[PDB]
Amino acid sequence: ESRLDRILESGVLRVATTGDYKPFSYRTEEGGYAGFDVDMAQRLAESLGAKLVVVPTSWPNLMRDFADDRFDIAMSGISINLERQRQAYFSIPYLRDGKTPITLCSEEARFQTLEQIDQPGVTAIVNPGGTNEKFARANLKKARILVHPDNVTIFQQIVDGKADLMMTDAIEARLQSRLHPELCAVHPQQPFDFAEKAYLLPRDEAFKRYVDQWLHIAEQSGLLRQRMEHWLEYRWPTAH
Amino acid sequence: ESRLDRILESGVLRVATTGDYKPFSYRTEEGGYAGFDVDMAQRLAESLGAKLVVVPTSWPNLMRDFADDRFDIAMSGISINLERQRQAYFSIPYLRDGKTPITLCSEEARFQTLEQIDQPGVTAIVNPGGTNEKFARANLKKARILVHPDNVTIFQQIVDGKADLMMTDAIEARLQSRLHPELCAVHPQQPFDFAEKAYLLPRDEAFKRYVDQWLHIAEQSGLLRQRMEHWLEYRWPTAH
Amino acid sequence: ESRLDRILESGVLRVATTGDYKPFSYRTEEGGYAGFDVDMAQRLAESLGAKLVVVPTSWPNLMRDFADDRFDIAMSGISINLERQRQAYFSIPYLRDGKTPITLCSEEARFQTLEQIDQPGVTAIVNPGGTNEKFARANLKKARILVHPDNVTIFQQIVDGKADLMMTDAIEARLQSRLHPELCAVHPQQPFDFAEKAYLLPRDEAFKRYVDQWLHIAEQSGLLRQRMEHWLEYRWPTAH
Repeated sequence: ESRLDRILESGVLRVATTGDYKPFSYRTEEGGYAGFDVDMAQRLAESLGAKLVVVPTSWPNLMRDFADDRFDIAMSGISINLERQRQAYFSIPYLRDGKTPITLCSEEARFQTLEQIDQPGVTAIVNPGGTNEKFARANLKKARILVHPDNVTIFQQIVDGKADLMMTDAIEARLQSRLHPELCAVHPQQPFDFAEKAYLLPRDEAFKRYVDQWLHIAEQSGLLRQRMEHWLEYRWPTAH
Repeated sequence: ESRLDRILESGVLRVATTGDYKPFSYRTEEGGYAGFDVDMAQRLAESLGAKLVVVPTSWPNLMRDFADDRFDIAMSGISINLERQRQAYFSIPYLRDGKTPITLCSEEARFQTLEQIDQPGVTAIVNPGGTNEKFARANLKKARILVHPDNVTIFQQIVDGKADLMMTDAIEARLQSRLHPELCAVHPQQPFDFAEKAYLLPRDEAFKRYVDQWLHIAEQSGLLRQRMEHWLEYRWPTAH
Repeated sequence: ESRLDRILESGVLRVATTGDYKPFSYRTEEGGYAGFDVDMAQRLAESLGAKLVVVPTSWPNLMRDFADDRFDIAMSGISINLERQRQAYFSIPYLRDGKTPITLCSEEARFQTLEQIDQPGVTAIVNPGGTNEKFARANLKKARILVHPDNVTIFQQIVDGKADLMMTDAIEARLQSRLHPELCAVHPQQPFDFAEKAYLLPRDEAFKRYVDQWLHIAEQSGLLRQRMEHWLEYRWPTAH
């Protein structure tokens, strides 16, 4: 009894995703999904002769959903952290990263360091329930933290000037600044902290070992990096 | 109950090997075995105060044998793949590689790309039941695929002109072209895909963890890369 | 029941340490413990909202203590080896190293190789029950091996001239020669063999997987390498 076997038998892979996080997972205005981790999710399902079932979830509900067993694996640009390690397993990482700022191109110079950023006159905007929030709350003792529930729309807020910056994964900062010409990803090559992206798993060795092997291959074949770039340069809508 | 404990108690390590794959495993005309993975198998058995029992197997029978529990571990130049990951575990890899062609030196230019190779007038020869076959069947929609049961002899077939080329592990192509002066390993530095060599294991965490530790040391001590070379430059017979 | 869950519930982490091994673990004359692995042990306990309980142990008693389940993890400059792998698990390593000699500066030239060192007129001193002893017994067929129970005081013995040299971890040789001006760490850059430092764990996947994640982060954040140095340059007493 590994759910690897459950799945193989089933011919069905329940994959949890949020659909608010380009380029990993966006819910099209059709109602279907699209993104890197979705792409990758398909490939995984293919490799097990499983049909891809996509289960919607949200950062706030991720771990309730996990504990309720509402899915087999979570693929949605999920940052590895220990708070999560407490209940769930994690694949090997597929992306090294860390939090870095995105801001108005013009204003760039003013938001290079936490030091600058943690000032009373400053507003950081973040989406709720994930490492973005957790990281802001943990680090901003002086500035204001604005919580914007819809992550898709969140970056327009900066364009619109409703906030000064967001500190998110350097990859997302890279992407949004493509989609919002106004915005500028702040030293993404050199993020403020270190964290990884990996897929959230149940505590199931045999399954982890598989997912790892699968992912490890993809990585080393260059397929990972390849599809990664694809989805970055992909012609997304700007919000919805 | 890990078979680590079974083995330690026993003082006996059943190692499955094919004996058709120089330089990892060849069965001498004596009936004894020789090769890298054999060498390495001994070392493993030594490390557990176990006696080395060598179990013969064949690519076609590998996973039947595995499921029948006809052995403790398989050491035989075994390519990590997911089809296998479905039932069995794998050690950490001990070699990177990928499939590349071997052909008559003279004919080299004609077989540089899959593109060239997948032509109706072409015969690829492969040994049955393994990644070589699986890869050919997967990639040759136009050419003829000849299945030659004995992998030791298989390369003479090309020398003899019973086939145009074989696509195998770049390391084997490298070796055979040493042993069959006529044959020529095609851009081994740049193989058509990526795959690793590792040892096939049962789903036993404690045992994997041990094997890994062992192998990880060997690797990092330089013993791995050392013995590896040894067996490559070793003076093999040509077929039997 | 992973003891990860036992611990989280408990709010208590039993960490085994010897307190005889600067810079990883020394028992102060103030009574407390201090060292890198202690530091790191705290951090681990913090990360699980656990209180740090330190369990004393000794190399001779380490694996007895382990099998008796007298602790949750062992953090004490513990060399990964297979003899141990037989019963216990190990975290990912946090340090590469290998055995090298420490001796009177004056006498250095005489103890460069095992070759020199395994002479009938020579006395090697080692602390009992660990890789230092195991390595000496394994390698010194000709010389005399003196077993000194207290590892803190052991290096004075050489200063005092009760032995010619000790062969220990190049990091410890590096440290003692700072603390005993008389002594000199012999080509620490090039140790006689290879081994890693890691934390000894029970056979508990979920817990290993956590510890690893924790340690992996610490490593990659630079916190590992940072605190490491701290404790090396730290102003230790000389014995007690």
